[PDB]
Amino acid sequence: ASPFRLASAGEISEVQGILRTAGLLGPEKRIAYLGVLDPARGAGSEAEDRRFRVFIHDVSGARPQEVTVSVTNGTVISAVELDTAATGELPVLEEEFEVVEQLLATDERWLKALAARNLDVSKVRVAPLSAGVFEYAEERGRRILRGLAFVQDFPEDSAWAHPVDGLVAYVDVVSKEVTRVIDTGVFPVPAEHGNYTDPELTGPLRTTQKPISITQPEGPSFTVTGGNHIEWEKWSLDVGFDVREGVVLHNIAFRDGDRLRPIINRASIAEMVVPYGDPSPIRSWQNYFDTGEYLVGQYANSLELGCDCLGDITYLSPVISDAFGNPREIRNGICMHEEDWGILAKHSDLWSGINYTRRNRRMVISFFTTIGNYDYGFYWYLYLDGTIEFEAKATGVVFTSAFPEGGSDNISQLAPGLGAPFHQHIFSARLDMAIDGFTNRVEEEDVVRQTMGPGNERGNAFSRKRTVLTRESEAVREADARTGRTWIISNPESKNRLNEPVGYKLHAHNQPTLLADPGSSIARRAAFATKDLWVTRYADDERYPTGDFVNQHSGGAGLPSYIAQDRDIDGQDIVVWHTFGLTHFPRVEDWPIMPVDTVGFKLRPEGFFDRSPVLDVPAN
Amino acid sequence: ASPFRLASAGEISEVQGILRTAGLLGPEKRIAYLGVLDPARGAGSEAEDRRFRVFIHDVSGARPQEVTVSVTNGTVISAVELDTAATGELPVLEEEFEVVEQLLATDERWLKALAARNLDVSKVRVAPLSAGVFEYAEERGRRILRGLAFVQDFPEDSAWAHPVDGLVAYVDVVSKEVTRVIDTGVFPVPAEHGNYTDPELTGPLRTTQKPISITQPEGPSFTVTGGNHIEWEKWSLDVGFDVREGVVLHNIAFRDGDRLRPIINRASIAEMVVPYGDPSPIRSWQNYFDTGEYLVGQYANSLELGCDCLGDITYLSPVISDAFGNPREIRNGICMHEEDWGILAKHSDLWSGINYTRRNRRMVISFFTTIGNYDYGFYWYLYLDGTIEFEAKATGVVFTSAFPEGGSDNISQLAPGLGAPFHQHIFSARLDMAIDGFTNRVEEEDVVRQTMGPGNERGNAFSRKRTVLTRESEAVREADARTGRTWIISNPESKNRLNEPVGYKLHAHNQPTLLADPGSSIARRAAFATKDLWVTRYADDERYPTGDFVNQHSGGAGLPSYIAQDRDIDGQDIVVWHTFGLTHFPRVEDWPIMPVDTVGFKLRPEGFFDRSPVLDVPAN
Ligand SMILES: [Cu+2]
Ligand SMILES: [Cu+2]
Ligand code: NA
Ligand code: NA
Repeated sequence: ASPFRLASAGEISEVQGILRTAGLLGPEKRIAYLGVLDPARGAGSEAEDRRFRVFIHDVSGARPQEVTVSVTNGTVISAVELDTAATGELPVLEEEFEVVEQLLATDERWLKALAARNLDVSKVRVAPLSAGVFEYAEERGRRILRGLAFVQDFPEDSAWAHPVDGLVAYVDVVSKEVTRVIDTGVFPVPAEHGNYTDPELTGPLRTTQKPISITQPEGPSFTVTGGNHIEWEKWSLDVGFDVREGVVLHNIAFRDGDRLRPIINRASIAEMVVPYGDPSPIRSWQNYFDTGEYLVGQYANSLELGCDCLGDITYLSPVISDAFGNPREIRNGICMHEEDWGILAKHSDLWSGINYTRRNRRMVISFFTTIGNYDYGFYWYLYLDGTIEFEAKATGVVFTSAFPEGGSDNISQLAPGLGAPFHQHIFSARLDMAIDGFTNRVEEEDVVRQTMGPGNERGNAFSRKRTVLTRESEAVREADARTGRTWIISNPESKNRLNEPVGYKLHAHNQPTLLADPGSSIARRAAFATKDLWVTRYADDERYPTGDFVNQHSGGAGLPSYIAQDRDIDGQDIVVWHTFGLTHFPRVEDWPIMPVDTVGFKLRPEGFFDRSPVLDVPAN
Repeated sequence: ASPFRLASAGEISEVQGILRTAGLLGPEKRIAYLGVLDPARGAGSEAEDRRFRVFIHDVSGARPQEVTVSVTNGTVISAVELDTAATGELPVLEEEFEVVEQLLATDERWLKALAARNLDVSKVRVAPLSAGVFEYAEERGRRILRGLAFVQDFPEDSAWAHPVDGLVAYVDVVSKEVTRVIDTGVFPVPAEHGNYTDPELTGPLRTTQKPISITQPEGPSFTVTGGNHIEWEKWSLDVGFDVREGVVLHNIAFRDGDRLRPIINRASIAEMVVPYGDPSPIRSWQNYFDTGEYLVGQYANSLELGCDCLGDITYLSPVISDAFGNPREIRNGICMHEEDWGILAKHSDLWSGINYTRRNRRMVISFFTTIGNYDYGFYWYLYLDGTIEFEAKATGVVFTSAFPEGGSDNISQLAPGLGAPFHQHIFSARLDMAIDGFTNRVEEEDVVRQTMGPGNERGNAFSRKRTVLTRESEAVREADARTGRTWIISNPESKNRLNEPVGYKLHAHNQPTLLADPGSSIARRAAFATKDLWVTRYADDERYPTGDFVNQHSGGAGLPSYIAQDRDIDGQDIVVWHTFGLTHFPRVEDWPIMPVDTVGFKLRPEGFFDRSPVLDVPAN
């Protein structure tokens, strides 16, 4: 019944049929992206109309198309031919991964480079990596992947332990031509294995860990209705899933007495980029846009009960499309559970004699994705006290290289002859805000120091200041941890009982933003990552901070183009885009498999409620 | 057996007997501080000599004394007379707090001020607060407390809802004299109650929360021997307790194969200051040194199973002295338990076909203290992967004032006419480091951005720089979040298998430090709080960042005087002092009882191990 329900297998099957009959899905066609469109702005939208947006690739070389389909009415709404040299290439197809290794295996230049290193071509795996946009004029308008090689000594060997440095190849995956093979010199292939399940490396497993049993004898406190509508401890929201963004949260609201109060209309991780900081020509082009180029939702893991998600777990199993339009279910792809979160509030009062303790809890919505060597967990948390938090968990296997004799300023040594180049992992959260409704504004809040003097005779006073961001051209902001900088999203037309506008405060981790030179290709293509906070006026088609077609786009798409419109954002329907990330100098302890590291942000109420919203939590 | 065992009731009774026999503990004497001394440097040393440090107050006005006694030998080792006008007053005694309200109730100036406000003296509670050092010459060498008034409408009423602004009194608690009563004008006493257990305010309690059951069917994975020695998942440490500092961690070491590797010799929160930022003369003197002035261990709560600590809990019940030298047990004052901590490492490899998931856990050691309106939780965490983390949790009732009719730049409004002055909560962690032994050094690590050009033609490279701090005069450092600044504690004489010095990296939260004007009294007394990191050479008598006697002491002691010695810290026995804190602009949601907010720091291994230390964790 709800317009925000997950796509069903039947809907995807109908989309396939509609495309088929319209002549848009022949044997040369591949679906590179398929997803449901959100309803357009309308606080009275009545008619059911489920629309899907489709990116159609052509393996014969014809122009790709963007198509919009109505599954309710069984019609093609629009179909546009795309000029990819202008607006960017389509996302990478899973089937194009195999093509890189297969094409190189018969290329004379590749084979000669392997022969010089005495490597059996049957043991060389090639990581197929996005190309970016650099100096190679012949690549404009062509679909290019670049390949880096790793040796697998046997079928269950971790190939990441054996990078083949000094060698990179470029491949046109449509015409199936190897355009360049670059061999800069022979590096020893690191010989130690990195097989973290080999007992010779692990040693005897510990026998010291006793079990922790987490159960809910009466079942969980949340309800799920309509497939994906959650109600939990005054919170209300819909859990969506998109093959590009992954888990998307819709309609986050809080029941304050009898009123359902909106907080966030749509929350997602709209892009994530992994730029590498090694200036070697073998890797100096390396930048993954995991969301925009690869689509993190299509690589979501099936999560195992008791291992990935522990406790009383409710699963969602989203449905996506494969490259031919068949529905594919991601079994147990989303875990949902509540967990104890320590003390919520506590006071022992000498004068009243009352001792008071309450416990906190959080609702967890999570999924995990695997993109080549890395694995990322995306966690959304809702707390009893109104706090909303996102946390990314990075693990997997670090991307490796040779460690040069004589050392390096841009690569860590992990094992003899084995290096790991410096890199970042930078996320963009897109928060379509709706604090008590759509009339919102953003203020930047800095701590203010005051000088000792008249009105401050003891030199103890300090204060704060708030600056309203009124137009998009002034809404590109940087962090300042030293002045305690935060950003408040308020509704100037909705006041609390003290006659102050209701608000939520965004707390950033204040980690470094993109480190690349401002003139670099990656700074132009990932401009969002150069600043901590952006605010735009809502528009239906401004979905991603990097634009719709990130792969091999020359730069400037997304946020810098949106912001240039310089629209009014003071008491309007606005979108907050928060950049946050990890700067990873790999350590020895990250090898051969990396313990989780985390980054995130959170939002806390700031005069949204008329008093603490957790006075009605029982002692239990 | 162990020299680091908790003090026993018998040891405290023996200290009392030794002091009595020596003529140092007659009827006019009070014990203001008593604690066990750590063994001096020297492995083995004196077989067994348990020594105690005692601060003895004299209620007749004679000079107090600092005394060291050997309980093993039954002897006074030293006893020095203190000149408090020079070196500071002793910590506040619990029995002095009651004196303030009683004395004021019979003072004609106080009664006249309350009569002017139509307040019944029987309903007026007085918060007795530390005095600091300001402009009042008559306070030098006297024990002064300052009192602020709150109305309690009935015996179970929260008096914090009803501050009596415009009024403060100063009391000599030894002479039992009211020195000054200052009345700057009548403010309305806010009338709304703040009774968070009153059903009229809470509304009906939630019935939606279903139970979460956390059990360990086979018991916990850690062992406790000798009363306070912990072994857990390769970690080894001793849990100490001191009436000033609270929980102290000793001898933190990690069992790496067959070798017990030291990491931290002693970890404690050695001071915590709460400065207020309201320039009103009624409160501009207000600064709590909860550790140095009040002694946070003295006010530790008894923690209730299933409410304060949830799961399979092991308790310690530390013993402290009362003011007469009698042992007092704090029943269930320390909770210890292990917690599931989500995913530890995870990877699904396309090439090898191996799917791998491991779960994390942490050991938790915690205690809670209550000092007037505030309640603070102190949490130490040990993780499987070698990470050590501290977290402070702040809750309780915010300190209140009137809210002035025309608004305020230094006070938040919480309720009609009710204000909450801005303040900070700032901690100092003292980490006596022992990374693989006592030969350590500290390096400051910043990210280095590189310009596009020769050797960086694509403008993608970035790097890092490490600067060794070689002498105390250069080891006073500031955070820099924009450059990703961290500090590495390494051992230059102990290398990992890659021939790099082993180390641990300190990750700060990069919150603002002390905001007061540098010329202020509080900036001089809390100089540690003005910088994020200090490094000193170890010395037995350099225990607290504020010195031994903080109460009513001007500047001149503590960290600024220690670092003036300019000692070699490059590969020496060193101590790291880390300042971290919360800047609190109270929100409506903090009233009438504050949901927990948190701050802390963590240390992560940085090439301490030769590879990941959790390869031997089983799948379960
Ligand atoms: Cu990384
Ligand atoms: Cu506070
Ligand atoms: Na909006
Ligand atoms: Na040391």
